[PDB]
Amino acid sequence: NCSSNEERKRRKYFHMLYLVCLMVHGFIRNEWINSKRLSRKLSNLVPEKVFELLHPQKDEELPLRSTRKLLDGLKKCMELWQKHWKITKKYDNEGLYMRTWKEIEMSANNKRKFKTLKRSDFLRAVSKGHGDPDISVQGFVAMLRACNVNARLIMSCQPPDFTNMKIDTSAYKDMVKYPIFWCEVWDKFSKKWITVDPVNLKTIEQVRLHSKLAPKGVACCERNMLRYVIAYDRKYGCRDVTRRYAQWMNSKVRKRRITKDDFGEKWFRKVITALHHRKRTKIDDYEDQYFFQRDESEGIPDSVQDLKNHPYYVLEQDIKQTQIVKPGCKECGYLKVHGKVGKVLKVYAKRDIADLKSARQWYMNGRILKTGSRCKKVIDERLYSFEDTELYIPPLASASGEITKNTFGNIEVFAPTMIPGNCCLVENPVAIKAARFLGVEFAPAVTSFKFKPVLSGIVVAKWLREAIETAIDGIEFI
Amino acid sequence: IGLTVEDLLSLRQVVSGNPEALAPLLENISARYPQLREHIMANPEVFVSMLLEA
DNA sequence: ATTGTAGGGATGTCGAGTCA
DNA sequence: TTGACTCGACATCCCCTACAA
Repeated sequence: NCSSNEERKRRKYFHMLYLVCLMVHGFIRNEWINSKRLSRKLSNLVPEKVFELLHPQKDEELPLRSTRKLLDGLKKCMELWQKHWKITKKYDNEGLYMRTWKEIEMSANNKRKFKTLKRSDFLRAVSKGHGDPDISVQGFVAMLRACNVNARLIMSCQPPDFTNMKIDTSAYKDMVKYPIFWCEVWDKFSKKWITVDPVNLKTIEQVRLHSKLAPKGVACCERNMLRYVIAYDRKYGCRDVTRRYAQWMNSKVRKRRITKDDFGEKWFRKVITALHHRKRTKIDDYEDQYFFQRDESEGIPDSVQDLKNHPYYVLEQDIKQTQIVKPGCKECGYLKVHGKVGKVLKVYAKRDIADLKSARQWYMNGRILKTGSRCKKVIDERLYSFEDTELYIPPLASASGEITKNTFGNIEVFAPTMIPGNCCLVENPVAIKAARFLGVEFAPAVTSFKFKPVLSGIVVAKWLREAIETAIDGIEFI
Repeated sequence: IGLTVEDLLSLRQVVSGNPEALAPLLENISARYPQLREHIMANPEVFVSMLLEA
């Protein structure tokens, strides 16, 4: 029922590629939204009274009353937009909802006929009031923006699911039940971003722990699996705002994002920075503060499956053999086990768990034991904490560039630290050939093991680097 | 990276105005540029910037 | 009398199925 | 309708004989 690691690896890759494209689409669309030609037309849709409602006066005794006025404005805008958008189309096909691996594979075959959508046509559409719900909302953001309110465009990116390993992977009303696009609006009085879905759910919410927009129910999550919710702002910001809309971000959603391993996170942040064309504002901080609060109000999940590979939390039973409880800590919570009577588990904070390694294991991380170290745990093998240890500084090479080697005539380099200070690592199949030809002093580098040493190159004095590299470059003439 | 002007054209245009049609284009283009894969894994921000210069 | 060559054990992950 | 638990099949990580020229 299950596919090859090749297909797995392809699906993960295609997922990243498809995502990056989607997020770029957001960026470009949000540009088209900021259009001045559009603004000038859209402003006159909004009465001055409504405009005044959208920019209430600072109220010192009760800012709430100002927020309240802003909310009233946003509702009047949603209504007059209901009237402006006359002809509301159907998506040609599945729109930007998630597609199944099968559908993708099969999309190669039939080259479905697609009317291209140029930039003019978008503006013209928004001005006529003719388009699908995605365009409709996008226009709505244009409108608010033309009124000089700070109004983000939100996009729930649905790349194909890269956690679906399956070979065989198996109507309209259930897909459109929740939106792909919507709007946020910044309340300077209450210092929070307000959520606005003027077309699908036609509501306005100040999200605390629950959002009307986050899809619920098996049917809605088939075509909409909420993982990457991106906010684009007037100033060509790009911020991952998923945490607002995902009630369980740290358990459920983390398993389904590329961000679950560390490589993923690094990749995702690279993409957001590529897409984030402004510099940090104070609002960014008000938001990040909200997100931290949310991340601290999520808490312990209600099931064992959601505590596998949880970022903050671990069951006493999932503590690895090589971990210990940090002295004077204890459970931060308990987990009632659904489906076993009376069965209870001790839940620890991962921040209270220490990782221990044996001497060799540390050496493979380039570390040796500090003076007067005690072991923290035993198995015949004593394990030690990271603070029991110290960098390994290998002896410097001589003037002639001799490297002190081991019994097998190599030097072990499993970490940059283990390159001597006056020496460098040169990794190259012929680096050994080179050094032998120049008859300069060097030493083979063991950089890792196969299960047998992997010799990936040479460790030579830095003064000799240029020379080796020349010999490497001229290896054909040796 | 190393792409034509006909593929970067189809990709800027699909990505910008017809993302519904992403699916078949990407199947194709990724099949003509093996290195694109490892590029996207190593250097996504590059692929972005490429798609932005418009 | 010899040169050339083929032939690691635990832990984790996801899908399905059974039980409650 | 769902989750806990189990199992399957992957996947990842941490030396010499026989023989012809």
